[PDB]
Amino acid sequence: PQAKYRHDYRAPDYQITDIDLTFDLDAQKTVVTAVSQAVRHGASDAPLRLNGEDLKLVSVHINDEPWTAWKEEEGALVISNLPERFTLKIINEISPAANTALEGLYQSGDALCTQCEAEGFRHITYYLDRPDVLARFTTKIIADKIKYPFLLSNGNRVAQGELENGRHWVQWQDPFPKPCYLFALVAGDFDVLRDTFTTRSGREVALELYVDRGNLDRAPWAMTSLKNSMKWDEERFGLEYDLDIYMIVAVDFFNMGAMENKGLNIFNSKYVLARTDTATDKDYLDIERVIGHEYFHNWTGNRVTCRDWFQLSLKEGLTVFRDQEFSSDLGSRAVNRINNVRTMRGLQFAEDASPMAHPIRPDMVIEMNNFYTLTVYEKGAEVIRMIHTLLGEENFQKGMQLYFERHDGSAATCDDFVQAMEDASNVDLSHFRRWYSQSGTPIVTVKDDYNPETEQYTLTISQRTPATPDQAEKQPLHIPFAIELYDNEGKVIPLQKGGHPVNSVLNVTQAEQTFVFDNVYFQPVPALLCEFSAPVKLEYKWSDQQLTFLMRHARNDFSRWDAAQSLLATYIKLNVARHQQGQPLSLPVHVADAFRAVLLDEKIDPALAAEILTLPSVNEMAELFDIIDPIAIAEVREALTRTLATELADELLAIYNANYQSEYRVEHEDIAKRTLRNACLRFLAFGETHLADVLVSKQFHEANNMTDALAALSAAVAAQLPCRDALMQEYDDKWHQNGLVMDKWFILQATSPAANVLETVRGLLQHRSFTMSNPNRIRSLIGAFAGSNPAAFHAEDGSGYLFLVEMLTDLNSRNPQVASRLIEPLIRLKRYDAKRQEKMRAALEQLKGLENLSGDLYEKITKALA
Ligand SMILES: [Zn+2]
Repeated sequence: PQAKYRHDYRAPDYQITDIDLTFDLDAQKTVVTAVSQAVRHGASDAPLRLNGEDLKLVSVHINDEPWTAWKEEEGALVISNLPERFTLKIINEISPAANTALEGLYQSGDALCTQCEAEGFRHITYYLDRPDVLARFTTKIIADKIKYPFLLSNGNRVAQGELENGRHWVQWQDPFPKPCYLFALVAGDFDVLRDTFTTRSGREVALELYVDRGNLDRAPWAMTSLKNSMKWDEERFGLEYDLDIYMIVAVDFFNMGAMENKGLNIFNSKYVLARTDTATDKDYLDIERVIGHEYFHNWTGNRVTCRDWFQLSLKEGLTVFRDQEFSSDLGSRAVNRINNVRTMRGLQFAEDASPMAHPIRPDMVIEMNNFYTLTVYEKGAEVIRMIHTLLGEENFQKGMQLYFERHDGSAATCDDFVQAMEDASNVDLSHFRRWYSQSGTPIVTVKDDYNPETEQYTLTISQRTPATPDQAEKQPLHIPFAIELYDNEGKVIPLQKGGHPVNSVLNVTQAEQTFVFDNVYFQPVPALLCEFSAPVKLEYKWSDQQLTFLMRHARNDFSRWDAAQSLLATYIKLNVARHQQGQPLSLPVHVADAFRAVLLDEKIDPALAAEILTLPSVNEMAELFDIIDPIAIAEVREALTRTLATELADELLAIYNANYQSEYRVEHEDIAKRTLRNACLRFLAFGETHLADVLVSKQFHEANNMTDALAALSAAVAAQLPCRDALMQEYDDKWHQNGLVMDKWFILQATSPAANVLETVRGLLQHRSFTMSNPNRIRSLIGAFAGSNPAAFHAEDGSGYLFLVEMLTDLNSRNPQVASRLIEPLIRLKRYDAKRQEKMRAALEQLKGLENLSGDLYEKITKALA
C-alpha cells in the first residue's frame, strides 16, 4: 500500500458535472448504470482515470459508442482518447451481501444502505472518487416492492413507477452539486416518524426518521433533537436548512457513529434510539450531540466541502466545535467543557504521543479511514476554539459569514478557512496556522514572581513541543493563554500595565516570554490556561493550598474542576510510585477535606460537584506518566476510591439521599442532580460491604430509568459486590434481545476488575447477544477490553495481547476499519515497560505476517514497529 502526500495535490484532469445513476437492487447482485457528463480541464492527451474497487465491469460507452480505448488496472479504469466534453456510461455489478467491510453498498439486517465517506463510492461504480469533483446527482432505484417498500436517496422524489414481477422504482434528484462521499442510498421496510420544522424565513421542512419496524417508541427524542439542532443553527450561526425534506435512517450495522449525506443522513442506531428504560442520560445527550453534529455538517461539510482528504479537519474540527457549542448552549457549558477536556487530556494526548501522531491537517496518509481521529476531530475543534478565543464571538461569526460567502458551492481547504477568519477579523493568524501543520502536544511551563516593592506580578512562560515520530522539527506555536489573578479574598485582580488594561488572553508566541502586570496589590493566586484555552500540558509548581483556594474561589466552574484535577494528579503520581514499592495509599488529611467541602457546599452547582467527585479515568491517569504502569494505575484508582469512600462515608450518603428524584426527566437540572447522586453511589459501593450491597441492589431494583439502573449495576461490578452475579444475570435475562442495551453489559463485563475477566470475555464470544458481524457488539466487548481495561489487557502473562491478535486475525479480513480501531491499544507499546514492549512487539509482528493484511492495519503496524 502506497502513501499519499498532501503536497502532491493537483487539480483533476477531468470534472464530472452531472451523474444519473440507476440501481437494479438485489442483495446478491446489484446492477449499477452510471451516466456521467464529463469535461476535460487538463491536457488534451490526458486519460480519464476512474477509481473502482471490487466492481464487475459490464460495459463502457462514450456518447453511446462502445469504447475500445480503455484498460482496467489495480483500483482503476483508465479511459483514453476522449473528446473535451462527453457522456460516460458505465454499467457494472456489485454484491451487497458479500460486503462485510460495510463500505459502499451493503446489507444491514434486511435493509440495504450505503457508506461512502471517505472512498466508498468507488466500491459502487467507477468514478472520480475525490471530494473536489462535485456533480449534480439523480438516482433511480429499482427493487422488489415487498422486500424494499422504501427506496431513498438524496434530495427530492421526482419520479416513481411500478413494474412487472413485483418490482417498483423511485427516482430522486438533489439540486446541490456534491462530492460522491455524500451520496446515499437506502432500501428497506421501516417504521417512519414524520414531523415538520419551519425555518426562520418560513421554509417548511418535512422531517422523516426511518427506524426498524417496532422501534417507533424510541424515535421521538432524536426527532426533538433534530428540531433543536435546526433552531440552534439559526439562532447561533444564522444558518437555515436548504432543502425540502430531511431524512434520517437508523441502521444497526455501521462502522462510524453517523454520516451527513445530503438530506439523507445515515446513523448508527446507537445515536438515534432512546426510551427511558433503555437509554441513559449520557445516551440522550450523545444522541443530541450526534444528531446536531450531522445536521451542522449541512453547511460545514456539504455546502462547503473539502478539496482533498488532508483537509478533513476543515469540516470535522469546525463541526465538532459546532456540536460542542450546541450542547453547551442547551445544557451545562461547564460539564460539556470538562468532558471535552477529559477527552483531550486522556485520549487525544495519548494519540499525539503515539506512533500514529499527525497534525490536524495530515501530510501523509496510506489509508484515509485511519485518519478519522481524536486529533482531526477533537484537537481540530480545540484549534477552532482557539480562533474563537483570539477573535471573540462577533469577529468569529464575521469569519463564518465570509467563509460561506467565498466558498459556498465549492470544495475548500483548511487554509481557506483561516484566511476567511483573518480577513473578516483583522486578527493576524499567520503564526497561528502552524497549529495545522505541527503534531504533538505543546508543554507550557509557567514560573511566577511577585514583587512587593513594585506591586508587580511577573509570569515567565515557556513552550516546547517534543519531537514526534512523524516530525523531527518542532517550532513555537501561537498559544492563547488565558489567565485570572485572585487576591486573598478570592476577588479578581484587574490586569493592567503602564496604566492600561491588559487582555486576560496572553499571546504566548515565543519559546520564552515574560508578562508583567502592575497594580497587583496583593500576592495573587493565579488561575492558568482558563477554560483550557489551548490544547497543551501545563507545568506550574502549584501548592496544595493554591489549588484548594481555586476550588473554593475560582469564578468559572471549569477552573474549580481543573484545580481539583491538578490536586489529584500529585497524589495519583505519589501513590502509583508507592504501589510499585508495595506500599499502601497515602493521602494528606487536607486533600480529603477539600472533597468533603465540595460535598457539603450548598452553593455549588450539582453539575460541577458531580464532575469534581468523578475521579480521572485510568486513561486520564495514564497520561500523567512517561512509562505507564496500568496495573498500578488501576489499583491506585480503586484504593483512592476506597479511601474517599471511608473518609467521606456520612457526607456521601447524605448527598446521595438529598439528590433522590422520584420523577425521571431528561432535563439539565435533573441530570445534574442524578449525576451527583450516582457519583456518590460510586464511592458508597466501596464502603462497608453489607451496607454497599444493600444500597446498590436496592437502586438497581427500584430504578425507574436506565441511568440509575446502570449506575447501580456498574457499581456492583466495580466493587465486586455480593449481588453482582445476580444483577448481571437479571439484566441479561431482561435485555438479551436488545443489542444496544446489551452493549452496556458487555462493556461492564469487559472492564470488570475480576481476576477471571479475560476468561469471561472469551466465553462471551459465544453469548446469545454477541456477534462478530456487528461493529457495536465488537467494540462493546473486545474494544472495551483492550482499550478500557488496560490493567487486564496488559496482564503480565501477555494473555491480553494474544486475545487481541486472535480477534484482529478475524477482523482484518472481515472489517478492516473495525480491526484498525481495535489495534490502537497495541501500537502504544513504547509507553510500557520492556517486558510488555517485547510481548506487544511479538503480537504486532504476528499481525504483520497475516496473509491479505489490510492497508488499514499495515499502516498502523509499520509505524508501531519502526
Ligand atoms: Zn463530522
